[PDB]
Amino acid sequence: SWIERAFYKRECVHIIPSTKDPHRCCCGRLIGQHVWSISKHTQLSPTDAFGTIEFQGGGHSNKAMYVRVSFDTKPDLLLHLMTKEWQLELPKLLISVHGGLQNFELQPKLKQVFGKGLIKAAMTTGAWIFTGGVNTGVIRHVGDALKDHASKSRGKICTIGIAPWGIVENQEDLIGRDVVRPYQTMSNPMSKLTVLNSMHSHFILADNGTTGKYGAEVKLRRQLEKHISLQKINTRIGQGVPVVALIVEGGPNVISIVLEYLRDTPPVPVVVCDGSGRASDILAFGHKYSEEGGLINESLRDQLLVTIQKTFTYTRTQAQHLFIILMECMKKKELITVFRMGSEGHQDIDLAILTALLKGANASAPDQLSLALAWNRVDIARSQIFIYGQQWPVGSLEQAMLDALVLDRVDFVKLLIENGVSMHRFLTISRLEELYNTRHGPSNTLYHLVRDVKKREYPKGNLPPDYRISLIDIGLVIEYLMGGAYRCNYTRKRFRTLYHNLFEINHFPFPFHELMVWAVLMKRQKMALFFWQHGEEAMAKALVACKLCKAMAHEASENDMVDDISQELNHNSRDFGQLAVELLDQSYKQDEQLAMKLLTYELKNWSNATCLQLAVAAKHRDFIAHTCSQMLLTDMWMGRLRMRKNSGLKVILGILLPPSILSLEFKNKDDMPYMTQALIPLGRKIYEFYNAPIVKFWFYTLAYIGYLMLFNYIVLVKMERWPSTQEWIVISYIFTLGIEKMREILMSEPGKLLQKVKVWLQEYWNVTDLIAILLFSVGMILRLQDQPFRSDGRVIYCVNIIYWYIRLLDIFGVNKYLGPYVMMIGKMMIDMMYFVIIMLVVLMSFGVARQAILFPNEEPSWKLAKNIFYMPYWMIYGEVFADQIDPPCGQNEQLPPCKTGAWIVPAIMACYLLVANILLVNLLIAVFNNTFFEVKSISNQVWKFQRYQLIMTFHERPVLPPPLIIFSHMTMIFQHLCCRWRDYGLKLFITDDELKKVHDFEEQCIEEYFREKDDRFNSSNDERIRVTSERVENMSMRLEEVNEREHSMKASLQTVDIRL
Amino acid sequence: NVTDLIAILLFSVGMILRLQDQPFRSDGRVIYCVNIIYWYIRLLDIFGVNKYLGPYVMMIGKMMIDMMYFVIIMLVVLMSFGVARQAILFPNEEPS
Amino acid sequence: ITDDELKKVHDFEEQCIEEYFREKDDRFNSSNDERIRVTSERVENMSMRLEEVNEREHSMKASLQTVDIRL
Ligand SMILES: CC(C)CCC[C@@H](C)[C@H]1CC[C@H]2[C@@H]3CC=C4C[C@@H](OC(=O)CCC(=O)O)CC[C@]4(C)[C@H]3CC[C@]12C
Ligand SMILES: CC(C)CCC[C@@H](C)[C@H]1CC[C@H]2[C@@H]3CC=C4C[C@@H](OC(=O)CCC(=O)O)CC[C@]4(C)[C@H]3CC[C@]12C
Ligand SMILES: CC(C)CCC[C@@H](C)[C@H]1CC[C@H]2[C@@H]3CC=C4C[C@@H](OC(=O)CCC(=O)O)CC[C@]4(C)[C@H]3CC[C@]12C
Ligand SMILES: CC(C)CCC[C@@H](C)[C@H]1CC[C@H]2[C@@H]3CC=C4C[C@@H](OC(=O)CCC(=O)O)CC[C@]4(C)[C@H]3CC[C@]12C
Ligand SMILES: CC(C)CCC[C@@H](C)[C@H]1CC[C@H]2[C@@H]3CC=C4C[C@@H](OC(=O)CCC(=O)O)CC[C@]4(C)[C@H]3CC[C@]12C
Ligand SMILES: CC(C)CCC[C@@H](C)[C@H]1CC[C@H]2[C@@H]3CC=C4C[C@@H](OC(=O)CCC(=O)O)CC[C@]4(C)[C@H]3CC[C@]12C
Ligand SMILES: CC(C)CCC[C@@H](C)[C@H]1CC[C@H]2[C@@H]3CC=C4C[C@@H](OC(=O)CCC(=O)O)CC[C@]4(C)[C@H]3CC[C@]12C
Ligand SMILES: CC(C)CCC[C@@H](C)[C@H]1CC[C@H]2[C@@H]3CC=C4C[C@@H](OC(=O)CCC(=O)O)CC[C@]4(C)[C@H]3CC[C@]12C
Ligand SMILES: CC(C)CCC[C@@H](C)[C@H]1CC[C@H]2[C@@H]3CC=C4C[C@@H](OC(=O)CCC(=O)O)CC[C@]4(C)[C@H]3CC[C@]12C
Repeated sequence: SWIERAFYKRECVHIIPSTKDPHRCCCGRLIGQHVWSISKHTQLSPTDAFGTIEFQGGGHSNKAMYVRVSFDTKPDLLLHLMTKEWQLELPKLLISVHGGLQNFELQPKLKQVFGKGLIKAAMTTGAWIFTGGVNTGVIRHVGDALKDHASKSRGKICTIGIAPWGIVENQEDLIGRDVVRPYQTMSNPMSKLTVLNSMHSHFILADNGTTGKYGAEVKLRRQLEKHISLQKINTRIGQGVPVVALIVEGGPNVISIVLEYLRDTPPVPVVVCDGSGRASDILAFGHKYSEEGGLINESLRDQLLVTIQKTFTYTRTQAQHLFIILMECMKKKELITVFRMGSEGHQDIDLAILTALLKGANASAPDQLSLALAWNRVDIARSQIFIYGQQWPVGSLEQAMLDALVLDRVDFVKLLIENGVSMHRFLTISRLEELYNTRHGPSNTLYHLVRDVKKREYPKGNLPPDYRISLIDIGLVIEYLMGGAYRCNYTRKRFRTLYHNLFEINHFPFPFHELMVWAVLMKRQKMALFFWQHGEEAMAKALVACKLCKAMAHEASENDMVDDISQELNHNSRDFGQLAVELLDQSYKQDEQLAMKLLTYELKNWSNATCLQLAVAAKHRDFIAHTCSQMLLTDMWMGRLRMRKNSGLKVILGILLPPSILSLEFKNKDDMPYMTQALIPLGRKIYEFYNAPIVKFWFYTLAYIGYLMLFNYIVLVKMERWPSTQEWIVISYIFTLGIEKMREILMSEPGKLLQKVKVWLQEYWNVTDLIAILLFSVGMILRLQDQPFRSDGRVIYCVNIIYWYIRLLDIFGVNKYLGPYVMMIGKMMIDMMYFVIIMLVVLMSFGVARQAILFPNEEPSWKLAKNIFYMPYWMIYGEVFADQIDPPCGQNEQLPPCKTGAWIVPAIMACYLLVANILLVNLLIAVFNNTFFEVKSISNQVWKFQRYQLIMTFHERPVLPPPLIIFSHMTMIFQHLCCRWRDYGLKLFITDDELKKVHDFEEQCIEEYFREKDDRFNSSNDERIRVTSERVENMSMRLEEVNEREHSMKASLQTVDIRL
Repeated sequence: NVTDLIAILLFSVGMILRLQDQPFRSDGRVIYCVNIIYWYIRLLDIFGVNKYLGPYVMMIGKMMIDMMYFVIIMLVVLMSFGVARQAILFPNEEPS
Repeated sequence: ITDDELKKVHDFEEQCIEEYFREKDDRFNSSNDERIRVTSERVENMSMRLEEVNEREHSMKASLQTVDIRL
């Protein structure tokens, strides 16, 4: 409704002057067909012709919006229509295509080159194409180019055409108000009126009142182009949008339009094409034969006059006037870029167009760089802005670096860095908070994270819209997303002190770390992959990025956001994990010991952590299952012991015989010092042996086996009123194990006790241990009383011995073959459960039927439910109860009489036994068999992942086994009281030179991986085939041109031989 | 649906036999036991809704044909051994 | 649905149809077999055209030799 109330229209209410034809008025319409003010006396009214046009026919179906406007309307209102009602963003480039209104045909290769150029130019910059609207001549060529574009590309080219309203065929067909109107692409050759072009996007059909006459649109199009060019571009460096003027063929008027474009403030560059003919060819012949602009000698002046008089069929004075207008154009010869087919005329439309825009702007190179940044054309920037000898202002390159960063232009970062711009000198604290607070580029979820951590920190709520996200808030986001005891460098007291005292000290020592974190947080994947290559600590950066992407994917799924976001962040997490795995593979291929040093050393920039800890916290199964991590974990397992030959027996012999300890080959003092917080050799050997995790595990295993044997003795032998010595040892083991599990609860990661309890009950073995310890205390309390509670305590003791015998599988989980077997059993338990369900259905059907037939007169008693399940369950395991299948009855051998329907019981027994024993057992065999391989590979990888958890658990465990652990517990309470009265991991703590060689080894591995990946991509079959096919294409077109030039040279040689 | 119709007709026959006196009441009880076999089997319709139990049930239905062919070959071998054992160990038998 | 929702549903269907069709065309044109066939055929036309170019080059060399002999 706004279009009718804002735009106006004019209709022909005149005195009907006949002039030549009595029906034809001044407006050209029929004399009875009626219903500027000079001789038309036109009246103004709201519009009645606007909406959408459905182009019926002409191949592809395409919808184009349209509106009928007055020719005298102000262009700001029209612009506002395009920006608001048609939802068109402000273009980064305006193209004005002018040419002859008569239809013409060009060369096929010229038409193909011009069409491909116009399509690519309007695609890559997102331009607006301004045509004549109707389907005549150059606009017909533009429509054919857009037809080829619709036939082979994803683009929607905004190709707004402006035509007069009076000349378009079927004017009554386009009458409506926000109504879709079908249109016919057929044009009657008898009618002088022409149809609109089918492949246009918008129409600004302008009515001056007259019909069948031009000139109603040129002024309006010119003021709209000017008004667009006064609008500032989004770079906000101080320039408007650039305007180019493409000229194909043309008539006598297009020289005047070229003059009007050149003699304008600001000037507009003009690109012409050669080979079409008419005004373009005379412009080209003027441009090549021009010398110093307007300095044209007499002979080519007369040649230009005779070509104007011959091609344009003009008189002598008309040709002289056109030559005067030509010279007035040629005064500004620098603005005209002439494209020539073949030769060295840029071999392309678009290089000519874009460099014409570049030197028509004629500004400083920062303005040119901001233009190329807005157009997303790194190729033209590299080829012409960054040419040799280009002067650059101080500080402009860093401003363009910032602008390329905030707009997500990765290749522009690459070009600016290659040019020389360095992150160390560019990155400041202020620039990075500006980067975190940008609004350009793709969408992101970071405002939700900062809102959640602000709600959690100060329980406010929703942030203000004009909120500047500080780096402290970003640090809190890293703390929450990483989880655990991670402490980001922003939240430390040093950076908060620097932030309070300031809002090379403000420069970042590792700027690529901050750029990596910024890129992953604001969901810019290509930027993060670019920043991963550059800088040190690549594997740490990859694992941190993997954890960040996984945890933001989880948080986005938790806040009920778009699921496509969560899928993309999971894909980014899997990509960063795959990078980390390939880096580990490269480091393992180069040097094993440097790879372990890379995996183990403390990362001061990542909360004092370890690459192994970061991989475990990211739950990266493939990282720990890699051979290098497995051998590092094996080295961590043996502690300070070389050994590594017939393991198990030597450490058992050392535990049982203490003088066997000193006959062992111990490791060096500084061979691989994995530490948590950074007679004498005999004592050092004793202390180094007894703190090894393998030694602690075997001591724990021997104590558990001895306790299990004592429990077996106290349940098999009878017990007296008071417990024996063996039962006291078993009770002591249970109590000290419970105290040890309580100490594991208290020495955990969270602060609030319910969170520690929840994170400790997240393991199934811990909750079953707690249930067993409570069951033992209940049974012991019942046993210490008199009868009949002592037998109940004995029964609870038997249930507990079932549990501890099952818990031997925890000890069995350490072996390389038994552990995967155990979790494989755990995987097959689900298929067992489904089998148990179907067995349950069939079993109770047979049980209910058998019991209800064979026992008709029964009272309500719970023995019926027992008889339901009793014999049919044992029928599965080879006991069919053959004496009770069909006993002889109703005869004398006096037997009791036959129950009615007792013969049914063997028949349904036969059906039940067949179904159960032959169907469901064999089906469960099939389910166990066909899911074995996936389950087996998964259990192997999961066991190799949980080796780390086992090693850390046994390293953090006390030296003494549980039955003697009360002495070590008293040692820690005494030490804790002494520390009160007066960092969980195994890092290496290298020096600075070792850090230097580790970093250089990491850079060598990064370059090796990257351009080995490039070598594999370049030597693959698909890439070779594609490359060969494309070079065959260029070869065939060039050889066709060579054949044409060879024919021309043969004709010239024949003429020269005929002459001489 | 056809098994449901057969079961409902069987229940009405058994209930009609049960509402009389002896010996038809025991026959109605026997028909009730055959029907409880059927409804216990028809729990698999409710089980067909779960994402894992449903495919399991129709998978069982697919393997029933291979069971039938096994039952045929077992039937041939089983009656060969049964006829041979009974006809050797019991030479003097009346038609029964 | 209403009529406007029918309109956006129909336009979404047309977008999906064009996406499927000329993505299928892109997959057909970037496949290895089609590339190999295209390269072989353009090598055929290239070889016959280069044989014609060699014949015309021999004729042009003979004409240039005759013109040099004349002058
Ligand atoms: C390190 C692992 C692999 C083995 C450690 C366990 C054994 C050294 C323990 C566990 C069970 C113990 C037995 C449990 C019960 C008894 C009965 C006990 O006899 C009595 O209690 C009645 C007579 C008396 O009081 O001496 C004599 C010791 C003995 C054989 C114990 C001997 C030592 C055993 C074999
Ligand atoms: C640390 C635990 C988990 C296993 C370690 C094994 C041994 C240190 C234990 C297990 C069985 C124990 C034996 C179990 C029973 C007895 C009988 C016991 O006889 C008496 O006490 C008789 C006199 C009395 O009735 O008081 C003397 C200790 C002895 C040999 C124990 C000595 C220590 C043994 C060998
Ligand atoms: C004396 C009678 C009552 C026999 C006892 C039978 C059950 C109480 C036991 C026998 C085998 C046990 C299972 C053997 C192996 C495993 C894998 C293990 O689980 C894991 O290692 C976790 C990983 C995973 O589940 O895959 C411990 C649970 C489970 C299912 C056990 C659960 C308890 C089970 C079913
Ligand atoms: C479908 C399959 C995989 C599982 C279904 C079978 C079980 C649920 C059944 C089969 C045997 C049943 C047991 C058979 C006998 C008894 C003894 C009964 O105790 C008595 O009768 C008291 C002592 C007596 O009177 O002799 C209590 C139920 C119980 C444990 C039954 C509990 C249910 C059991 C374990
Ligand atoms: C108490 C005694 C007599 C045991 C009863 C034995 C049979 C009457 C039952 C036991 C298992 C049943 C089968 C379990 C599973 C299926 C699949 C289900 O069929 C479908 O879901 C249709 C699709 C398909 O057939 O694959 C119902 C029929 C069938 C063959 C059942 C037919 C009846 C069976 C053979
Ligand atoms: C789909 C499947 C899982 C259904 C399984 C149903 C049966 C196994 C249950 C359901 C109702 C139960 C009955 C509910 C009530 C009683 C009465 C009860 O009587 C007494 O305890 C005596 C009363 C007294 O003297 O206090 C004996 C068990 C019994 C027959 C139960 C036996 C087992 C039944 C038949
Ligand atoms: C669902 C699957 C995965 C697990 C199987 C669960 C049930 C089939 C079991 C678990 C608990 C069992 C019940 C536990 C205790 C009893 C009491 C028991 O009573 C007696 O034996 C009374 C003594 C007598 O008179 O003999 C009869 C069986 C019954 C109902 C059991 C029937 C079978 C039940 C329901
Ligand atoms: C090849 C396999 C898969 C199937 C072949 C086996 C069945 C067809 C057989 C095996 C057991 C047979 C049953 C064994 C015993 C009897 C009891 C019989 O009734 C009596 O003898 C009346 C009571 C009495 O005299 O004790 C009726 C036949 C029947 C149901 C038989 C019917 C045929 C059955 C089910
Ligand atoms: C290829 C396979 C499937 C062939 C299987 C053949 C046998 C299982 C059948 C076929 C003929 C049957 C016999 C046909 C006739 C009789 C007489 C019949 O006698 C009576 O009923 C008594 C007569 C009266 O007093 O009324 C007892 C069963 C019997 C032996 C049948 C027993 C079972 C037989 C041997």
